[PDB]
Amino acid sequence: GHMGLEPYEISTLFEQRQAMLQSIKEGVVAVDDRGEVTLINDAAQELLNYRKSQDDEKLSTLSHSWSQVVDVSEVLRDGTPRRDEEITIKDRLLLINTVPVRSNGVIIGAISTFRDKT
Repeated sequence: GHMGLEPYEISTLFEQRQAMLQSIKEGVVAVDDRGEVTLINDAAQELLNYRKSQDDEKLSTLSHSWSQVVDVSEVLRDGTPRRDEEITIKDRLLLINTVPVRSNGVIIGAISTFRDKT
């Protein structure tokens, strides 16, 4: 039950360091309007780390097509968040969604969210 944990006091940020360090880190890629993947972030390249031209392309695949696609575009059109989906190949829920950067009005461009374990 309760044996002894002195560090538990001084180590108040410790528990936060593990939580804050966690974060999302679901790849940072920007797609002009559609899924135009021709620009990768310096941080996004660190994840994969292979080539400078290859990292540019070879992305956006699990977008999932539907009838009422216009309903999806509404998410990016307006500065509104997005929900994630669980398409898990092996206990690794995959959520491919396009969210728009926060702003105070008109917003252009869209970000591509991808979850790949490698």
